[PDB]
Amino acid sequence: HHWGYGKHNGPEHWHKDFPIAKGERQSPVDIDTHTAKYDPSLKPLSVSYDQATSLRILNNGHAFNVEFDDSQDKAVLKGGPLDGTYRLIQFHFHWGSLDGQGSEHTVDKKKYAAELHLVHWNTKYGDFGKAVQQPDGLAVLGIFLKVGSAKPGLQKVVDVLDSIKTKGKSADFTNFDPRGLLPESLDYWTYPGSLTTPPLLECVTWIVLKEPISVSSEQVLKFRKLNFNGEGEPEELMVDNWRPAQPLKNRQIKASFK
Ligand SMILES: C[C@H](CNC(=O)c1ccc(S(N)(=O)=O)cc1)Cn1ccc2ccccc21
Ligand SMILES: [Hg+2]
Ligand SMILES: [Zn+2]
Repeated sequence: HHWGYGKHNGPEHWHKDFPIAKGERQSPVDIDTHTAKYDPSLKPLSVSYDQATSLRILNNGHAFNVEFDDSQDKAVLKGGPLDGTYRLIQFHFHWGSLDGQGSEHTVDKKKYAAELHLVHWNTKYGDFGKAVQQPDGLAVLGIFLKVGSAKPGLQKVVDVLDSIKTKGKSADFTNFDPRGLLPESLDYWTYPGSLTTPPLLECVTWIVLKEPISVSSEQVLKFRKLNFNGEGEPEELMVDNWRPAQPLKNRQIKASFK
């Protein structure tokens, strides 16, 4: 009854309602660094988030999303392996119950504490719903989170989590700058894939950053206090909302560095 990350409705059961789960370009995948091909024709990423307008934070039952105003080219991603402009629509995280797990993508089999996904859609398609019907409709920027020192810029997200504890709750979230979540270097790996949660549409160009960001134990602890359940229902902590690495099949992971 509806998908989730539990024993009875987790990733291994998703294929029953979403056949694309066993597709040819499914994500996430394991990044074998010795097998990725350095492609010198890849251009540098162009992240322009100076005019980004955040609006709301919401607990949707499987993660929390910070939504942005995408009615205009306010925050965009260009360059790299991309053709055209992609607008930021929302960002969310995947994390674990323990510090040694939580990321969806892995590097040489290494799992990180969590993973940030900044979701963008190709402006050529007019709206998000149209973009998901195209093989190059989405671009998701993935950033790994390692446990260590606190990340100043993530604290604002951490503070409001108390007001969106259960499924369905949302809170106004204005003036948040997503530039505070970026690592120092923009070196990345790229490959064609899919959304990592149902409907699992194979419409994504994945751009995974080599350099992870550090967050304090206390910061990730707060993510773990959220609920999958709605107000009133029995409590199920929102942890381990990540999908296991999928088969690479006939794809190649290119690297923008050597
Ligand atoms: C998928 C969409 C809501 N889900 C996502 O946007 C989404 C984005 C990124 C990831 S991840 N973790 O890979 O980065 C997972 C889910 C709903 N939706 C489905 C069809 C559809 C059509 C029009 C409007 C909304 C629609
Ligand atoms: Hg698609
Ligand atoms: Zn995600």
